[PDB]
Amino acid sequence: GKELQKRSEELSRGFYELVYPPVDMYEEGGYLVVVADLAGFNKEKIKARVSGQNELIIEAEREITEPGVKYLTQRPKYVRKVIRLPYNVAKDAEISGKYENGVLTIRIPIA
Amino acid sequence: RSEELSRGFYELVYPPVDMYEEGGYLVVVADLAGFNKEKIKARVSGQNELIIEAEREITEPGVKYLTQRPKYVRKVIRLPYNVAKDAEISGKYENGVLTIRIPIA
Amino acid sequence: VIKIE
Amino acid sequence: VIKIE
Repeated sequence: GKELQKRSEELSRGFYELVYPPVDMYEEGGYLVVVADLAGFNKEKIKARVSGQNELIIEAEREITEPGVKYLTQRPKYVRKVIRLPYNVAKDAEISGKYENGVLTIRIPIA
Repeated sequence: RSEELSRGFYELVYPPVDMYEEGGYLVVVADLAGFNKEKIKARVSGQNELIIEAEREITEPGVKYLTQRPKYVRKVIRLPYNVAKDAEISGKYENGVLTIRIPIA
Repeated sequence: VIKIE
Repeated sequence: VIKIE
């Protein structure tokens, strides 16, 4: 909040590492759907799990090597977003996950 | 913990951009996931400004609890080298990443 | 860990 | 102006 007054150069990977990825969460068809903008990761590095009964944890790691003169560095190397779900997830719940066009879509059965 | 920011907040900082110079090129990289390639409009304007604009339809039937992903994107990038007006600029979009390589003269 | 397809 | 391939 009100880091909006900074200019783009002053916003670092660290800032985006706090707030990324942006997320949409909705229910349709007796399914909890969590949609995330997580561009540019390897799907075998994206680690999502529900800890407890309430918390989706989205973790992801990527290597960023940009040789030359730096000017802007905003894209996160690491991500660790914690989202509290409005639904109790069964331990044996069959959760699907897809990574397409940089978007992670997680479907959680509730009904 | 779980503090959810407004969509309007993300709107003002989306997307994250890396800009750097190597091998005579200004390489601009932006995490811009979930957009149609034909709806991403990027261009260098007046020798020193790279403008990235995108629009997308967000269709999510049902009940929303959290909404942070922006529908509109607009980011003006201060450009260091006042690049040439004439050269061929590359533009790729894969895995949600928009990579733009601008030649310097 | 959720299987990302 | 820039073609996004």
